[PDB]
Order: sequence, then C-alpha cells, then structure tokens
Amino acid sequence: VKNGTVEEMKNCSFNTTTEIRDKEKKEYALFYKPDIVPLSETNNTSEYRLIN
Amino acid sequence: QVQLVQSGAEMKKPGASVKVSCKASGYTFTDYYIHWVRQAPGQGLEWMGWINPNTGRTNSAQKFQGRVTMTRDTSISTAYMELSRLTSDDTAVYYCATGGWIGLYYDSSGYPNFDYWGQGTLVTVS
Amino acid sequence: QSALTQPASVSGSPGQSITISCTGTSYDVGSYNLVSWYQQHPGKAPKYMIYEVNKRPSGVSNRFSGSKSGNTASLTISGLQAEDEADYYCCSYAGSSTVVFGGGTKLTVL
Amino acid sequence: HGIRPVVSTQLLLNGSLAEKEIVIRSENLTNNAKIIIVHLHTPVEIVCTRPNNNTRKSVRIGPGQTFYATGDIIGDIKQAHCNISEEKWNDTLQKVGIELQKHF
Ligand SMILES: *[C@@H]1O[C@H](CO)[C@@H](O[C@@H]2O[C@H](CO)[C@@H](O[C@@H]3O[C@H](CO[C@H]4O[C@H](CO[C@H]5O[C@H](CO)[C@@H](O)[C@H](O)[C@@H]5O)[C@@H](O)[C@H](O[C@H]5O[C@H](CO)[C@@H](O)[C@H](O)[C@@H]5O)[C@@H]4O)[C@@H](O)[C@H](O[C@H]4O[C@H](CO)[C@@H](O)[C@H](O)[C@@H]4O[C@H]4O[C@H](CO)[C@@H](O)[C@H](O)[C@@H]4O[C@H]4O[C@H](CO)[C@@H](O)[C@H](O)[C@@H]4O)[C@@H]3O)[C@H](O)[C@H]2NC(C)=O)[C@H](O)[C@H]1NC(C)=O
Ligand SMILES: *[C@@H]1O[C@H](CO)[C@@H](O[C@@H]2O[C@H](CO)[C@@H](O[C@@H]3O[C@H](CO[C@H]4O[C@H](CO)[C@@H](O)[C@H](O)[C@@H]4O)[C@@H](O)[C@H](O[C@H]4O[C@H](CO)[C@@H](O)[C@H](O)[C@@H]4O[C@H]4O[C@H](CO)[C@@H](O)[C@H](O)[C@@H]4O)[C@@H]3O)[C@H](O)[C@H]2NC(C)=O)[C@H](O)[C@H]1NC(C)=O
Ligand SMILES: *[C@@H]1O[C@H](CO)[C@@H](O[C@@H]2O[C@H](CO)[C@@H](O[C@@H]3O[C@H](CO)[C@@H](O)[C@H](O[C@H]4O[C@H](CO)[C@@H](O)[C@H](O)[C@@H]4O[C@H]4O[C@H](CO)[C@@H](O)[C@H](O)[C@@H]4O)[C@@H]3O)[C@H](O)[C@H]2NC(C)=O)[C@H](O)[C@H]1NC(C)=O
Repeated sequence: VKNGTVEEMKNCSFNTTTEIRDKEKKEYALFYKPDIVPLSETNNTSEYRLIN
Repeated sequence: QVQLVQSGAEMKKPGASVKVSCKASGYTFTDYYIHWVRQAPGQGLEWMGWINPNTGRTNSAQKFQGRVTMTRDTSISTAYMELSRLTSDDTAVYYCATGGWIGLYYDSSGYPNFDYWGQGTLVTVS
Repeated sequence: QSALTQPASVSGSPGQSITISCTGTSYDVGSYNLVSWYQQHPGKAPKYMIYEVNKRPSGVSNRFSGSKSGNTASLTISGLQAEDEADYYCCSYAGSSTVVFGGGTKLTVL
Repeated sequence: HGIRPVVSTQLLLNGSLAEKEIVIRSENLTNNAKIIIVHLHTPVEIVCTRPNNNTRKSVRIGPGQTFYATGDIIGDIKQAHCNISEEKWNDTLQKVGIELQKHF
C-alpha cells in the first residue's frame, strides 16, 4: 500500500467467457485506480467492480 | 568517498543457494540505483539485476530472473543478492555497484552509469 | 553469449594512438547513445572511464574519447602509455530495461 | 479557418493565436458564472509524458470480439507529469493581469 509512493496501478484478475459459450478461464489485466471501485464495506476489500 | 562492502567468499555444492550482501557507505542509499554484475574467473563480465532501493522493484535479467530473488533493506543500508538452484557455472566474482540517479519523472535504470563498484567476492562450486 | 562483439586483443608501443570498436545491432547499442567503457587491469576490479558515448569522469585525462556510428561504437586512445596494459570492456543499454556487457579486448604495451 | 476540434477542459490547446495583442471578453463581466475567456498574443509551450512504458495484452472475449488491456509493465514506475517554462508563464499571466486591469 505504501512502498511505491507513486501511482502504481492495481493488478486484478477475473473470468471471461472464452470463444466457447460454456467454458471459462482465469485471466489478468491491469487497470488504473480511478477505473475501479470497491464492491462492499466489509473487511474483505479484495473484491472490485469496474466504475461502470 | 563512496564505497560498497560485500559479504565474503564461500563454497557451495551444485543445486544449493547463495545470499551475498552489499552494504553502502559515503552516499544516501536512496538517491542512486544499486547494481550487480557477474564475472567468472578469467572470463568476461555479465549483468544480473537492478534494484530501486526505495521500493521493492526489480528489472532482473531474462535468463536469471527465475534463479534470482535479490532484495534489500534500508535499516541495514544493504542490498542482498540471492541465488537458487546454483549450478557449477555460477562460480564467479560478484561486484556490487551504484547506478544512475533516481527520482521522479524518468527511469534511469537503463543507464549503465556505474560510478562506484564494490569489493567483489567469489562463490565457488563444483 | 554476449550480444556485443569485441576483438581479442590489440597492441602497440608507447606514444602511438590506438582505437577500439564495439559492434552490436540496430536495436541495443545502435539505437541509443547509452554506451559506456570499463577497464580491468589484472586482478583488481574494473574502472569507470566513459559514459554516454563521449563523456568523462574525473581522473580520466583527455587521452580518452569515444564515438558512435550505426550499430557500432568506438573508443579513442591517443598516445598510448606504459601503465595502459589492461583490458577494456564495452557495455550498453539493450532495451527492455536491461544492460549487456561485451567480452572486451586486451591492450598490450610493447 | 481550419478549426481544430480538440477537446480540453481547463486550458485551450493548439488554438489559433491572437494577432496583435492580448484580449479579454465575457458575456457579462458583472457576474461570476459567465466565463472570462482570454485569447493570448503569444504561445506558451507545454509538454507532457507518461514514462511507465505499458504493454498491450489481448483477451478473446466471446465470439471473436477481442478486448485490449494494460498487460505487464516492463520498465520502472514513474509519475505522469506536465511541464511549462515558468518565467514565460508568469509573464503571460501578468500581461493577462494588465489587460484584466484594462477591463478592471
Ligand atoms: C519536466 O520537468 C522536470 C522537472 O520538474 C524534469 O525533471 C528533471 O529532468 C532532468 C533531466 O533528466 C534531471 O536532471 C538530472 O538530475 C540528476 C540528479 O541531479 C540532482 O541531484 C544531484 C545530487 O544531489 C545530491 O548532491 C548535492 C551536491 O551535488 C547535494 O547538495 C544534494 O543535497 C544531494 O545530496 C545534484 O548535484 C544536482 O544538482 C547539480 O546539478 C544540476 C544539473 O547540473 C544543477 O542544476 C545544480 O545547480 C547542481 O549543480 C541535482 O540537484 C543528475 O545527476 C543528472 O545529470 C547526470 O546524468 C546525466 C544523464 O541523465 C549526464 O548527462 C550528466 O552529465 C550527469 O552525469 C554525472 O552525474 C551522474 C550521477 O549524477 C554520473 O553517473 C555521471 O558519471 C556524471 O558524474 C559526475 O560525477 C562524477 C563523480 O561522481 C565525475 O567523475 C563526473 O565527471 C561527473 O562530474 C541530470 O542532471 C532532473 O533531476 C529532473 N528533476 C528532478 C527533480 O528529478 C523533466 O525532465 C521534465 N520532463 C521532460 C520530458 O523533459
Ligand atoms: C497479477 O496477478 C496475477 C495472478 O493472478 C499474475 O499472474 C501470474 O504470474 C506468474 C508470474 O508471471 C505466473 O507464474 C507462472 O506460472 C506458470 C504455470 O505454468 C502452467 O500454467 C500456465 C498458465 O496457463 C501455462 O502456460 C503452463 O503451460 C503451465 O500449464 C509457471 O510455469 C511459471 O514458471 C516459470 O516462470 C517463473 C517466472 O519467474 C520461474 O520462476 C519458474 O522457475 C519457471 O521458469 C522456467 O520456465 C520458463 C517458461 O515458463 C522459462 O522461460 C524459464 O527460463 C524457466 O526455465 C510461472 O511461475 C502465473 O502463471 C500467473 N497466473 C496466471 C493465472 O497466469 C500476474 O503476473 C500479476 N501481474 C503482474 C504484472 O505481475
Ligand atoms: C517499452 O516496452 C517495450 C515492450 O513492448 C520495449 O520494446 C522491446 O524492446 C526489445 C529490445 O529492443 C525488443 O526485443 C528485440 O526485438 C528484436 C526484433 O525487433 C529481436 O530481434 C531481438 O531478439 C534477439 O534475441 C533473440 C533471442 O536470442 C533472437 O532470436 C533475435 O534474433 C535477436 O538476437 C540478436 O540480437 C541479440 C541482442 O538483442 C543478440 O544477443 C543475438 O546474438 C542476435 O544477434 C529482441 O528480442 C522487443 O521486440 C520490443 N518490444 C516490441 C513489442 O517490439 C521497449 O524497449 C520499452 N521501452 C524502453 C524505453 O525500454
């Protein structure tokens, strides 16, 4: 949370529908912080949603 | 003015691990990069890695990044080499050195500006 | 092996000029001015002589200078001296936030 | 004229110069809301960058509708910034001051 002291961007990962309709895979993609919002006030602040 | 102390030589068997240290002196440990180059005895030089000591960041080489887990700590004012799965080829003298000036608004790690270099110490393996 | 190629050795009598050449590719040394030179007299650790093709640190006289052209670069050694019997190493920025060292060449005073 | 349609929120970019002098204008200076545009006599050079050096990943969402995203970051992290030559900025701001005094 602090060892950067410069705008490093988060490293989130999610599930995307692949070319098949009912097959899935785990995939990762970076996003700058203003695009991402936390999903709940719970102590588990490790689940995020796009700002849209 | 500036000098870099390094941990002494040691012996290891193949497949082992080594953790060489590099302690600073004569300059602010933050405001310069820290560097490592490898020299097998009687052979040419080679590059290992970079560290921005103000962070945990590393740029380490493609061939050795899997083999290298170098780190640092500001309290000891020291940057630590680390090696694993150590083969017979790795027998060499490891020189610690100071890189370009670091701050905001640009990245100097590419610059091979090695103003100062350390004692250098030998790892032996066979 | 090194990406960057150097000859084995060169030699000459004192008072004569000598030059050495690096040679890389269009990428790596060919695309940037970030090339540097380092000397290793025997036993001891290497020494810092040139950075950014043609700039000097303190303690390096005007005997030494460098040049770049294409995928190659060079060192200038004007007026060889007796204490010069040492190796010289090339090293330059290889892109991708990585530095590469050449095998260097041995200079021998006659 | 070949109007540049460039979007910008808080300073105009690459616009046309004022030919002879700094000029000031507003629908009704008496009220704050009506923005007091200014059209400068000389340009102020502005430069920006973002030296992180990102890299593009590809992901194959659905039937062949590819989606792009920032992959790994080969390099070292640095701040994204904009630069202006300070003395020129202070000079042009002061001259806008004198023209504001011509209106105030
Ligand atoms: C947008 O705007 C921003 C600004 O907001 C721009 O950001 C700036 O960009 C420039 C360009 O990249 C950066 O310049 C570099 O700065 C570094 C660092 O310099 C600072 O720190 C030095 C160290 O400070 C410490 O020591 C001083 C005492 O010296 C002490 O008082 C202090 O408290 C601290 O403890 C300062 O010395 C230095 O100030 C000096 O130099 C200034 C410039 O000459 C001068 O204005 C000052 O008045 C003062 O004289 C400054 O505060 C520099 O190191 C770097 O210059 C080196 O590297 C370039 C390559 O990038 C090279 O061409 C130069 O020749 C120079 O190389 C020498 O130094 C290297 C290490 O510093 C060394 O590796 C070289 O071998 C060489 O070595 C020298 O010493 C050896 C002995 O050690 C000797 O043998 C040699 O012969 C030689 O003498 C650049 O100047 C700015 O830093 C940066 N701003 C900030 C805040 O970071 C941005 O660029 C803009 N955006 C765009 C897109 O343009
Ligand atoms: C954001 O966070 C995500 C996590 O959600 C993170 O992704 C993970 O990154 C790590 C590091 O890059 C990945 O680790 C690798 O895992 C593979 C596993 O292999 C199996 O699965 C993959 C995935 O499909 C298949 O491609 C593969 O065929 C296997 O089925 C390991 O094999 C990797 O090991 C090698 O690389 C390591 C890198 O350090 C070495 O340490 C290790 O010793 C191995 O090296 C050897 O193999 C290399 C070739 O692979 C070779 O080049 C070397 O020379 C050496 O011989 C590696 O551990 C992990 O898989 C990622 N997770 C997912 C789901 O993909 C992101 O990295 C993070 N964002 C950023 C920017 O870091
Ligand atoms: C920002 O990030 C980008 C990443 O997207 C960085 O761009 C990459 O830069 C690297 C380095 O320039 C570049 O890699 C080279 O691409 C060349 C082709 O254009 C390759 O030929 C070269 O490969 C060498 O090694 C291979 C394996 O050994 C060989 O198969 C190949 O023939 C090359 O080998 C020759 O050269 C090497 C030395 O390079 C030598 O040792 C060999 O003996 C032989 O002579 C490189 O892979 C990437 O292609 C760039 N990325 C992209 C997408 O183009 C960019 O540098 C970053 N920004 C900054 C400022 O660093």
